[PDB]
Amino acid sequence: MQISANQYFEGIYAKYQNIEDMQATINFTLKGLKQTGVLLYKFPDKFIINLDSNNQVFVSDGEFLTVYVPSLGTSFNQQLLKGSSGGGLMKVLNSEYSVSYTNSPNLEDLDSSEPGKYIKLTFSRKLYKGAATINSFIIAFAPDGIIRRITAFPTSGGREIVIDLTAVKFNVGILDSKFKYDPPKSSNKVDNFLY
Ligand SMILES: CCCCCCCCCCCCCCCCCC(=O)O
Repeated sequence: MQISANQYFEGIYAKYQNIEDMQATINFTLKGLKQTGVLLYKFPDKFIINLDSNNQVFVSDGEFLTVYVPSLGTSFNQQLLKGSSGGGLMKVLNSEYSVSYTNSPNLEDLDSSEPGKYIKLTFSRKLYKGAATINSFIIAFAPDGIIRRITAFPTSGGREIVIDLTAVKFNVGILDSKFKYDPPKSSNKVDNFLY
């Protein structure tokens, strides 16, 4: 009912404040390649991605993104979003970016401003909170606040990172001991090998 982008995002933010975890089929593009697997997100700020097409594993504690390369016996980590104060996707969007409707307040196609089923929000970095390696996101929401696509625009001007989430399910269960989300002691720090 004439809802502004900020009001719409308040509802999204509040929804995700009351969810314990998320499982999703994930497709994402990095370094010119499509990766495909399963995302498990432990709110507010932890996740693991197990890939289908190779044995690599991506883990984030909200500060570092670690990539395990088991065929080599080691792992590599970079900052998830250098410049950010972290705290998970929603906190970052809510505190370090200003939100607007990408095209309109109306329901649109994922790809165009034609009619479709999605609300699309643009998050533009507040540079008075510091520069970051990602200066904007465009996020498409399906009608129950479910994320369908996150497009991340590197500040470098490199290729956009397109993240497609499907088969989204909430509160599947992830025992707190199951997973270690920070880089292991043996991990190798690398500057920005992904974005
Ligand atoms: C809820 C969906 C998030 C999953 C994104 C992982 C995709 C792998 C490539 C990463 C590039 C994008 C960085 C996004 C930063 C998000 C901040 C956070 O989740 O704490």
